[PDB]
Amino acid sequence: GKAFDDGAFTGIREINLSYNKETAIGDFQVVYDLNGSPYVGQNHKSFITGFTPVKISLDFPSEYIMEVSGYTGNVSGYVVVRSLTFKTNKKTYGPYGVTSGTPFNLPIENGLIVGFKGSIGYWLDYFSMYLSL
Amino acid sequence: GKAFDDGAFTGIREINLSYNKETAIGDFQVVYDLNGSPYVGQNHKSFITGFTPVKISLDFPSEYIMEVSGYTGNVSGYVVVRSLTFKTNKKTYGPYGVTSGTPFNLPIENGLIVGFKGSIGYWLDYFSMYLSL
Amino acid sequence: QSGISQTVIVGPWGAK
Amino acid sequence: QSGISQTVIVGPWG
Ligand SMILES: CO[C@@H]1O[C@H](CO)[C@H](O)[C@H](O[C@@H]2O[C@H](CO)[C@@H](O)[C@H](O)[C@H]2NC(C)=O)[C@H]1O
Repeated sequence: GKAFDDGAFTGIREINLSYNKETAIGDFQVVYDLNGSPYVGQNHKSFITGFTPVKISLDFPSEYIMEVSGYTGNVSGYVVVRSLTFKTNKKTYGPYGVTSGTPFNLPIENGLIVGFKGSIGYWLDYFSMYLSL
Repeated sequence: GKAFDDGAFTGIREINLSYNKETAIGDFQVVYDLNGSPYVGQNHKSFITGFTPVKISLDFPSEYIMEVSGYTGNVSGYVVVRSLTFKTNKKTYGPYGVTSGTPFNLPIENGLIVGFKGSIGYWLDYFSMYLSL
Repeated sequence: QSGISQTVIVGPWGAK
Repeated sequence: QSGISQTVIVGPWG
């Protein structure tokens, strides 16, 4: 896939992603906070199209992500993130995708996700999270 | 289980844990680094005996944990940490315990585990890790 | 702030 | 050192 890395910002305002119940997570774009103003992240797009887009709009700054989880599984020969769920202090967003495979999660007791990096080919191959106080 | 919380330090020099090949993780203790001196964390003891001790002595500072992984699952009807694996830039310690149930994993691309907290009854019930640059 | 220093903490894994 | 600020990064998952 194509590797991406947004780097680190002040916080997260919105998450735009897309998925397909036939397959996996496809695209990913984050609207960050950068010192109390919106910074529109790069839009990381699958090599293919067909996904259903979802906008998670968080009530920033009072709402923030406390856990990210998901499932990874084989889709037509690619091992990919098939499902994501974002749990905030306010509510749960997802699951988006297919909830089948090996689970993963990052729960956070103290600290903020302040960025994402990863790789997207046909689907979201994998991703990492910058964390900060 | 009884709660423990070592707090945060400069680094990790050694981990002393015990485990049982039919059950779960039992005792857990850390020798941290604090500003250059070994800081001998309290031994967090299982309420039961019969475990196998292991000493993971790291070549601190050049050697450090890059991933902590494991499995959580039922033992005697409690969800517990049934196994742990510590992977450093120099090698892999484990799995210790029983590799069954739901896997979990924290790989680190940047930063260090500088503390543990959690809870031990008959077995390690849960744990968290403090991260720092 | 208080005078107590703060650290990122991830977890817990295990019993909820 | 570099003039590039650092930050904790965890993962990847996938
Ligand atoms: C001492 O027997 C029991 O050992 C188990 C597994 O190690 C566990 O720690 C028990 O503690 C209870 O654990 C539950 C989590 O599975 C938790 O919900 C309870 O609040 C804990 N209760 C007490 C009194 O520790 C432990 O009792």
